[PDB]
Amino acid sequence: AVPKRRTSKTRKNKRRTHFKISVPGMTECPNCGEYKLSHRVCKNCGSY
Amino acid sequence: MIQQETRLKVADNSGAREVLTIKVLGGSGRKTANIGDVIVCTVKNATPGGVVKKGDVVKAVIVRTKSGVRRNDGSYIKFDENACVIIRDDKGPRGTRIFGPVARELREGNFMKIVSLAPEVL
Amino acid sequence: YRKLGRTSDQRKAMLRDLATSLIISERIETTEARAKEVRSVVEKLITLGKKGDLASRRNAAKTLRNVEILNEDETTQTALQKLFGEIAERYTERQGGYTRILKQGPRRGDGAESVIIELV
Amino acid sequence: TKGILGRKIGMTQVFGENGELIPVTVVEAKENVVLQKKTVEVDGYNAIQVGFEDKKAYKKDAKSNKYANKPAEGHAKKADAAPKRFIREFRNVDVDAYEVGQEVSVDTFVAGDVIDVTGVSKGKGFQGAIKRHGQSRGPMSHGSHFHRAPGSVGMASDASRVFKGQKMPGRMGGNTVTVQNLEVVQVDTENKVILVKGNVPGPKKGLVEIRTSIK
Amino acid sequence: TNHKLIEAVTKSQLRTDLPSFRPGDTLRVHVRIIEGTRERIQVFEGVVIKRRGGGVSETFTVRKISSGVGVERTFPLHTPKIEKIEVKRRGKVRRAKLYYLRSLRGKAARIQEI
RNA sequence: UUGGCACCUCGAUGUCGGCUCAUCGCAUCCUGGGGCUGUAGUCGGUCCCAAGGGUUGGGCUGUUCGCCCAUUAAAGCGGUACGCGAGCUGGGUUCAGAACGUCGUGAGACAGUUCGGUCCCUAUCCGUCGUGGGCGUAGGAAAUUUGAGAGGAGCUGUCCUUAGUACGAGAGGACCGGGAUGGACAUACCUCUGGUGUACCAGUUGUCGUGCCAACGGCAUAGCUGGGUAGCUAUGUGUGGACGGGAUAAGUGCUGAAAGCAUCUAAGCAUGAAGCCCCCCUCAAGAUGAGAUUUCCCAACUUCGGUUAUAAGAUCCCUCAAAGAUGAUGAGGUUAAUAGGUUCGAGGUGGAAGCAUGGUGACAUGUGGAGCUGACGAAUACUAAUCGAUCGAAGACUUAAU
Ligand SMILES: [Mg+2]
Ligand SMILES: [Mg+2]
Ligand SMILES: [Mg+2]
Ligand SMILES: [Mg+2]
Ligand SMILES: [Mg+2]
Ligand SMILES: [Mg+2]
Ligand SMILES: [Mg+2]
Ligand SMILES: [Mg+2]
Ligand SMILES: [Mg+2]
Ligand SMILES: [Mg+2]
Ligand SMILES: [Mg+2]
Repeated sequence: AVPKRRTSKTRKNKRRTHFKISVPGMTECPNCGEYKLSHRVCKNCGSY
Repeated sequence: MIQQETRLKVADNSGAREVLTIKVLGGSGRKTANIGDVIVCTVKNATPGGVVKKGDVVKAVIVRTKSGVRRNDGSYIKFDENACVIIRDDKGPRGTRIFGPVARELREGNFMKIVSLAPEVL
Repeated sequence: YRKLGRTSDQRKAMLRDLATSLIISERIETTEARAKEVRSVVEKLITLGKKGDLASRRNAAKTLRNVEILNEDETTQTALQKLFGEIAERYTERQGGYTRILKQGPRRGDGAESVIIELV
Repeated sequence: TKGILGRKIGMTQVFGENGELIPVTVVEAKENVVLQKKTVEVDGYNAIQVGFEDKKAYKKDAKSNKYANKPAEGHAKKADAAPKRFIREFRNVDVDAYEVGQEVSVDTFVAGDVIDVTGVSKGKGFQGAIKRHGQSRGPMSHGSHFHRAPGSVGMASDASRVFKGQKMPGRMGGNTVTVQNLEVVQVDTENKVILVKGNVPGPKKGLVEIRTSIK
Repeated sequence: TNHKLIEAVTKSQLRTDLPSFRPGDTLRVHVRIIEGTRERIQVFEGVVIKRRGGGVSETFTVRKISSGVGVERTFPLHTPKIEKIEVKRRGKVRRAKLYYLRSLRGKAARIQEI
C-alpha cells in the first residue's frame, strides 16, 4: 500500500523516460494556409 | 445428467415410486450418469407392500433421462422425466412390469431382461 | 457496432436525433465515433426514401424525430416530407455513398476528434 | 512424408458407412509449391519448404503485405514460382522427392491417413485465472469477497518469493498447438480441399500444417 | 473462392427425396435400425417441434407420447438412416419453435389441421 | 506431539478451523519391479527398489479430530509462521449485553455453559503473470530455421479372448499374452446438442405523444412474453497419455579367480521398473558463445571530422479485425475490395403494411414463405483509405590459407 522507501531522483527519471509526447502529423495544405494535421480538413488559416 | 441427490421416478413394480441417488458408480470422481449407467440409491416414496421399502439402499439402472443420449448417426432422443429400474445385482430387475418407454442404448449394456419386460423401445 | 458510451436506449435516442439533424441542415459537426455510427443510420434512411412507397414511409418514421423545417417562402415541411422529397430526388441515380466524413482537429475541452459529416 | 499447407474454411459434417455422422473441418490446401530444398550438406538438416498462398508481385509504392518485396521476389524466383504469403518447412518428408518448384497438390493424402494439424489458437486477450486456467472460483455468497481472483500465490516466509509457473492472469493467446491422430475423410481434388475429422486450432481463414502422424 | 467450399464439398451428400414440411406438421418418420441381425425399419409418428439451421446440418425434431411419457426425437434431415418421411397431417401454428407443448399434456397439446 | 528453556519480536511478528492456490519430503496409500513365505491356485503376508502420476462424495460436530453412509486401483503420512486473511470467510475464541449451573457476604468470578456481537489499506521495491521500447549481435534488410537449453505432459479401471486352461480332492481359479472399452484429467473447436445473444423478428399490458382512424413512437428492468444469427461458450463435439529406444535400482545371472574347491565380482559378461535419459508436446541465439540458410540493397561530398541525401527496407498517417488494455500482431491504403453504403444471398422471425373479401362484431381469409433482419457470404468503387512526411547501409583491425 505505501512505499517502503522513497524513490530517488535517479529512479524517478528512469521511470519517466517513456513519459514523452510525439510530434503530430504536420502536412502542408497545398491550396492555401499553414500546416494541417495529416488526413484532416482545415478550419482556420488554411484552405483544406 | 443425473448426479447425487436427484429424485427419479421408479419405472417398474419393484415397490418404489421415487428414489434419490447416492453415488454414480463406475469410476472415482464420476459426477453424472445417463441411460445404461447403474446408480445406487435410496427409495423415498415407496408403495405399501411390494419388495423394497422406504429407506432401503438399492442399486438401479437409468432408463430415459430428461437430457437424453446422442447416437452414432447424429440422432438424439429425449424424455419428459427421469426414470429408473431397480435391479438385482446381476443386471436383472426386481419387477416384472417395467413401465414407460426405454431408450435403445441399454440393449448393449446387457440389460436384455429390462428390454423384454418393457413397452416399445425407442 | 459501437456502443458510444451509453445505454441501449440512450444510444438509440441519440442516433436518430443525430440522423434527423443531418436531414435538416445537411451537414453537422459531431465527434468521429458518433459520425461513424450515424453514417450507417442515415444512409439506410435515404434508401427508404428512394423507394417512396407507403410501407417505407412508415419505416422512415420509425427513426425520424418530429422536426419541422422552415423552408423558403415561409413554407413548412416535416423532416419526413423532406427526406422523401428532396434527398430522395438528389440520389435517385447513385447506388450508395450519400454521406462523407471530413476529419478535423481535436476539440479544446477534450481530445475528441471533431468531424463534419456532410450529405453527398 | 506428406506435409501440406492450407487454411481453415470452416466446419461441416459428413455421413459415412452405416450412416454415422462425423464432424469435419474443411481445409483449402490450394496452390502449395516446393520453394527451397534444404540439405544436411549445406544446413545440417534435411527439409523442404513449402510456400502456400501466392500474392501479388513487386509494386514500387506498396504499403501493405499483399505485394511482395524484393527479397521475396528473388527468393521465389530461384524456383519458377509466384511469391507466397505463408512459407513453412517440413522435415518429416523425404528430401529425395519434391523437386523445387513442384506444385504439391491435395492428392498426397488418401481417405484414412492419420495426420497432425498444427495451427495457432484463437486468442482471447487478457483473461483471468479461472478462465485462463481451470481454477475453481470462490463462493458467490455466504459473506465472501473472493470470487474470480487467483488464490494464494505462495507460502509465508519459507519461500519468501512467488515461485515461477504460478498460473496468474494474462494473455490467453493464440499460440501454436497440434491436434494429433486426426483422420482424412474426403479429398476433393477439383475444389482442392481436405475434410479432416474433427476440429483444428485457429480462427477461420487461418493457417494449418497438415503433416502425417509421427505416432 | 471461399464461399462455395462449405456448399460445393458437402453438396453430394445432401438429399432430395424428402417432402416439404414445417413445424406443427405431423410426420411418420421411417427410420431404419440395424442390429447384428437385420435392417429392421421402425416408424416414429410425431409432431414437428423444431427445424433449425440450414445446409447438410438441417435438423428437425418430432415429439411423440409413448406410454404416458412424452418422447423427443431429433434427426439430421439428410441422414441416410431415414428411409421415408410421410407428412400425415398439417398443422396450424403461429410459431417456428413449438416448445410450449413440452409443458402441455393431454388435449391441451392439440394442433389443428391445415 | 506434549513439554523444558526464555534467545528474536510487547514505539504490535495479529486470529483456530474452512475456502482458493499450492509446493516439498518418502518412513509408499494405489499403480511399477523384486526376495521370502507356515506362497497349490485365487487371495495374501512380510521385506526390498521407486516420488512418475494418482490419491472420492456425503451425514453429525465451529471443530482439528473422530464416527458413519456410499464409493474407489487407492481414499498415504508429513514439512512449508500447526503453508497460505495487505487472497476470502469469521462458525470456534479474550470485548462491552443478558441467562443458567457453580463459587463468593459482596462487587464479581469460572475458563462451565447459552444467545447476541464493526475483518482497514489507491502495490513503492523485490518476486511472479503477461506485454512493449532501447541497444548489442563488425554492412543494412526481408524470410525460413538449428536447438544450447527450459517447460508441459506421465493416472487408471472394467470387459472379452487365451481358458474354465494351469492349479486343485473339490470348491474355485491363474500367469503370460492378446483385444475392446471406460473413469478422472489436459487440450482444441462450435459441425451437432444446448446456453447467452440489451442496434434481430413476433406477440402483448399500462400510459403519454405523432390532429383523428389506421399505423407507429416514448417510458414502464431490454415493460413483459415467444424465439433467435454472428461471436463467446460446455454440460456439446474432437483428439491426448501411447508405444519404442538407451543406461540402471532392488533383484536375477553367466564366466571367474583371489582361496586347487566353491563363489553374481575382484577382472569380465548379461538381464532387470509407471523411475532416469531420449522418444512426444510447446517455448527458445539477449545461446553477449548473440548460430545457420535463402533472397534483396551498395555514396558521394569529404580536416570523410561529419554533413547532405538516400538504397533495400520500414514507419508516421488513414481504412480495419482472424489481433488486441495500451501498444504490439495481422488484413488494407486508389494499379485499391480495407471498411461503410448499395445489390444479391445465407440464417433468423413466421405471414408485413396497404387493399380486397367474409363476419353485426371482436376478428378471419386472400393478396403473399409475406415483410423485416446487428455482427455472416458474394458482388459493386457509391463514400472514405488524400497530398505528404520521417527513419534507414556504405561494410574495423589482426593473422592464416587462398
Ligand atoms: Mg526524463
Ligand atoms: Mg428503456
Ligand atoms: Mg468450487
Ligand atoms: Mg499473507
Ligand atoms: Mg538468562
Ligand atoms: Mg524408500
Ligand atoms: Mg503480509
Ligand atoms: Mg458481561
Ligand atoms: Mg450465595
Ligand atoms: Mg443479530
Ligand atoms: Mg414522455
